[PDB]
Amino acid sequence: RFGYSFQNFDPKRMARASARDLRISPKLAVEVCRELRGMMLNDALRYLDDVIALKRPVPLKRYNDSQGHKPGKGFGPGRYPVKVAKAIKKVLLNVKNNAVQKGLDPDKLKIIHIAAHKGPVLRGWYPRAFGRATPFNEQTTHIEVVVEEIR
Amino acid sequence: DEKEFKRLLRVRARLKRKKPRFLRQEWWRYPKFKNDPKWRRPKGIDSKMRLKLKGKPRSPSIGWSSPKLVRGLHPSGYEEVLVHNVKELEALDPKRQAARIAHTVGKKKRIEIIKRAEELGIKVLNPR
Amino acid sequence: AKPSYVKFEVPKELAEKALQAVEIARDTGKIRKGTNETTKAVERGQAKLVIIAEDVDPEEIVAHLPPLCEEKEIPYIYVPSKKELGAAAGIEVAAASVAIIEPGKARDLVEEIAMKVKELM
Amino acid sequence: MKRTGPTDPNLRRLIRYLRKKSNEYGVKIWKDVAWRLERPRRQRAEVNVSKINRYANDGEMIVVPGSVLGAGKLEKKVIVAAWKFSETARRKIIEAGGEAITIEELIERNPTGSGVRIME
Amino acid sequence: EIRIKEIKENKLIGRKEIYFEIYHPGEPTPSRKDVKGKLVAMLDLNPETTVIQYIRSYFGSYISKGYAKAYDSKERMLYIEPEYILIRDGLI
Amino acid sequence: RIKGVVLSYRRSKENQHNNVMIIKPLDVNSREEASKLIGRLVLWKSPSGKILKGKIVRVHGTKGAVRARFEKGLPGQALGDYVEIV
Amino acid sequence: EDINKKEKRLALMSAIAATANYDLVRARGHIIDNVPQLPLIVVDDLQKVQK
RNA sequence: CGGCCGCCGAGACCCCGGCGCACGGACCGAUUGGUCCGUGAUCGGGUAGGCGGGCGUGCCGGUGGCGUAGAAGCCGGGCC
RNA sequence: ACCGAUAGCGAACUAGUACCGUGAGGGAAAGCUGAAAAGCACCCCGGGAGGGGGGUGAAAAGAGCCUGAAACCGGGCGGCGAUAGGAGGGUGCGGCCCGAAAGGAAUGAGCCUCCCCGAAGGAAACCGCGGCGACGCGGGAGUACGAGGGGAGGGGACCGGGGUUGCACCGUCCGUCUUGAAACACGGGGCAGGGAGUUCGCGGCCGUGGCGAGGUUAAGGGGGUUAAGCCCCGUAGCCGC
Repeated sequence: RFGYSFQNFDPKRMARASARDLRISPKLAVEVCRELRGMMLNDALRYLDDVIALKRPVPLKRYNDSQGHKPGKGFGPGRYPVKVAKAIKKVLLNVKNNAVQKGLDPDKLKIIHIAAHKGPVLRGWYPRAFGRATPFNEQTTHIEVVVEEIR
Repeated sequence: DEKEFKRLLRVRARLKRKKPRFLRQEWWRYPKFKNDPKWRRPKGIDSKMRLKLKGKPRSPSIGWSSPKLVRGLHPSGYEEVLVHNVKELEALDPKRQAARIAHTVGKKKRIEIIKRAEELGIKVLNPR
Repeated sequence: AKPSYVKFEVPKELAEKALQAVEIARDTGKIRKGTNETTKAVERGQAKLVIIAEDVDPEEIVAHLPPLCEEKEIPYIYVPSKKELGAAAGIEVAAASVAIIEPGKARDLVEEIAMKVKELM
Repeated sequence: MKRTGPTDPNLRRLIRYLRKKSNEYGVKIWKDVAWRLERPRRQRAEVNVSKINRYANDGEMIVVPGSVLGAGKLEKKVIVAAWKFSETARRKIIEAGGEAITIEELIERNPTGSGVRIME
Repeated sequence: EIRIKEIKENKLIGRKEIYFEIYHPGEPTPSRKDVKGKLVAMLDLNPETTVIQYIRSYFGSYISKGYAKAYDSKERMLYIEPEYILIRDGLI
Repeated sequence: RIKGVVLSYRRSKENQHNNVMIIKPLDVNSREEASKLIGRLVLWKSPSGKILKGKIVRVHGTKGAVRARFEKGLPGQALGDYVEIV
Repeated sequence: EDINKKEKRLALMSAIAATANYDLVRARGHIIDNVPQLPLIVVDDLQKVQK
C-alpha cells in the first residue's frame, strides 16, 4: 500500500514512514502499536529494545486467549513479541531518519499516529488425517507511523 | 382559496412529520437490509408485523395519504417542474410553478438558465 | 430601476465598497439586519449607515425607508441584490435592509461612503 | 376480466355526445343508445334488413346500436341509422328507397328523437 | 382562471391558434360553452368564428390544458374544419 | 406560582398515554380545591434549562390530583419531579 | 403477427387521411411553418430530378 | 355474604380534519380514462384464492433532450 | 427487438490447455495503466524487500496499474461506558454532539404577551334541601376550559432533520409443515453475484378490431428493396349457411 490514514499531515512539523508486507503477526502488531502510540520516539525505541531483551512484558487488551499473567501491576495478560518489536524498530528508525533529513530535531519527536493493518494473505496447505488438506496461511502486516516535533 | 391552501399545507406538514419510515422487518438485524433500506410486506404465517401486534413497526396504509389539494407540492407550496434547458424553463408559470434544474445540466447551461429565470421572475429551487 | 424608492444611481464600485463595509462591520462591530430591525434602528437613531437592496418585491415593505430616514438625516446606500446583501450580513437568506450601529474597523469607510452619497444627493 | 370499452375514439366521442344530448334535450333515448353501444364488443347488436322489414313501418326512423347486415329482403321506406353498414345492407336500403345514415345525422335531423325505434 | 401560454397567427391558413391552461382547484372540468364564453370575452374574439379544439385533464392536477382556434371568416372553417368538429361546436 | 409533583402518566394496566400527566399540587387534597386550577399552565424545567409547557384540563380522582396535557410529552425522567403551576 | 388484408387496407386509408391533417402533423413534431398547405401536392416535374 | 355511593379504565361509542372504496350525477380526454359533486347507522381485520391499479430493470420503433464548464457507476445527506 | 466476462460455446487469453482416474473417460480458473512509457533521473535510511524526499503525467491511473461497492480489520472523531436482564426493536420526550447545499426562515424561528369564534365534552367557590353514611339534587351553568380556526404586539436566529444514549410503558427473531411454533420440531456465520409458470400443437372462454351470409388464407408467384422490411396476386383447403 501507499496511503496513510492520517488526516492533517503537513511537511513542516511532521514526518512519516511505513512498511508493507511484513511476515509478522498483525494481532501482536496492533497490541504493540497501542502502547507505542502517544510516546516520544526515543522512549519508544527503548521500550522496544526492552521488549526484545525480555525485560518488559507487553500487555494484551484485545487478543489474550490462554495467556498467563506476568509479575507486577497491570498484569494481566502479557507477552514478548520479539519478532514484531524487531520489525517495528526498523520503521521507527526510518521515520527518525526521515525527520532528521527533513530538518526536525529527533529529541523532540512524539509519535502522534501509528497504526497496523492486515495485508495480503499468502496461501498454502497442510496434509491432515483421512485425506483432508487444510489451509496453512501467512498473514502479512502493514505498519504506518507519523511523528510530530513538539515545540 | 389561499386560506384552505395554507390550512391543508399545515395539515400535510403535521401528518408527514408524524409519518414513520416504513422499513421491512428485521431491517436492522442484517447488513444486507441496512445498506438497501426498503419496505416489504410481511407474508409469513407467524410474522408478528403481519399480525399487526402492538410493540412492532407499522405498515403503510391508504389513510396516511396527504390531502389532495396539496399532494406532491414543495414544502414552500409551489409545484416542482424538472428543467433541462431554457426552452422548457420559459414554459413555467411563475405564480404557481418552480424550476428544478436537472442534476445532469452543466454549469455553462445552468448559468444561462439561472439568468433567464431571474429575467422571467421564476423561482428556482437549486440556484447553483 | 423600479422608481418606487430608487432615488439615484449608485455606481458598482460604490456598491462593492458598501458590501465590504457591511462585511467588516458584521465581522468586527455590531449590525442590525432585517427590514423591521433596520426601521427600528433608524427610528431610534442608533444606526449610522443603512443599506438597501435593489431587488425587493413587493415594494411596500421597503419603500417607506428613505422617506422615513430623510427625517433623521442618516446616510443610505443601495446594493444590487438582496441575496448578496444577506450573504454579506451573514445570513443565508436574503436581507432587504441592513443598519450599522457601530462601524467597527469601518469608521473611515463609512465616512467616505457618506461623503460620496452626500455629493451624489 | 375488466370491460375496457370501445377502442374507437370516434365511438367514445359519439357515446359522450349522446349522453350530453340526452341531458340537453331531457330525453332518455340517447342515453339508452349510449349504454347499448357501450355493451361488450362480443355482444354488440346485430340486425338484418329482414328484421327491419318485419318490424318497421313505412317512413319510420330506426336506430341500431351496432351493425346492420344485408341478409334478407326489404320493401319498406325506412330511415335507418347505425354505427356500421354492410355494403349489401346499404345498397338494399337505397334500392328500397330508404336512407342509410349515422347516429350523428339522426341527432341533427331529430334532436328530440321522437318516433325513433331502437332495433338490436 | 384561464392563462394563455401561447398565441400564434397563420394567415397562410388564415387562423389563430391559442394554447392555454385553466387553473380550477376544487372545481370540475369547466364546460366547453363556459370556456368558450370566457375566452371570447377576454380576447374580444368573435363568438361565431371560434372553436375549442380540445380540453384535457391529466390525473389529480387541477391544471387542465386547452387548445382553441379562431378563424377570420366562416369560409376558412367550412374549407378546413371537419364536419364532426363543426357539429360538436354547434356553430354550423 | 404553585408547586406540584409529577406522579405518572395517564395509564391503564399496560397502556400509557405519553401526552398527558398526573400532577399533585402541594396544598390541594380534594376535587373541589383542585378544580380551581383548571386552565392554568404547568412548567417543567429540564436539567439543561429547557422549559416544557402544558395546561391543566381536568381534575383526576378525588384526592386533589389533576391532569395536565403537554404538546411535548415529558421525557419520563420527570416522574417524581417538581413542576410549577402558573 | 398476422393482420387481415382488408383491415390493413383500412389502416392505410386512415394513415393517408391523417397525413393531410394540420393538428396531427404539427403535434407529431414536424415544423410546418413554411408549407404552402396540407396536403402538399407537387407537379410531376419532381420525379425527374436526380441530383 | 345482602346492597349501595364515587372514581379510574379500550383502536369500542361521539366529534373535528384527511385518504381511499362502492354506487349515482355533471363536465372533460383521439386506447382501459380524468376533475368535481351527492349517499354510505345499513363501506375500511384477513390465510388459500379471484379481480383492478401502480413502481422498477435490458432492448427495439418514435418523440423531446442532457454531457469533458464533466455521463454511467459508487459513499454520505435534503425533499416528494 | 439474442449475451456482454459467475452472461455467451467448456474455451473472448500459451483451452479440450493445466490438472484427476490403471482404464473407458472426466475436465477448470484466467479480459481492461496511460493520449504518449513520458514505466519515476538524482538524494537520505535499510542486509534486502522496500520507506521518505524529489520528478513524469490533465488526473498515479505506479505496472500488486479504468472505476474500487459490501462483508471484514486498524486509527481518529461524537455518544454510552465496570449495581444491572431480555429476540437487541416500537411510542413519547430529555441529556451530549452535528447541522453551507438540497427543507422552512431577517418579506421573520423557537419564543413571550394580548384579543375573537369555537364541535363532542365539561368543573368548582358559594347558597338551599335529601340521605345514618359514602354522597346526591336545584341555582351558579352549559359558565371557566375545550381539538381547531383567525388577528395584533415585543424580540431577533433558530426550527425541521440526523448520530448516540437515558427514562416510563410495551414487545418471547425470520421462513416452513402443522389444529397448534419462542419452541427441547426442520431450514437459518456474514457480504456480493446467479436462481426457479418457458415453447409448440389442439380445445373452452373472455377484451378489442376487420368483414359479414359470408369469413379467411396455406404452400407458392410477381414487383420493389442494401435487406428477410414494403405492395399485389394466390379459393387448394378450413369453418358457417
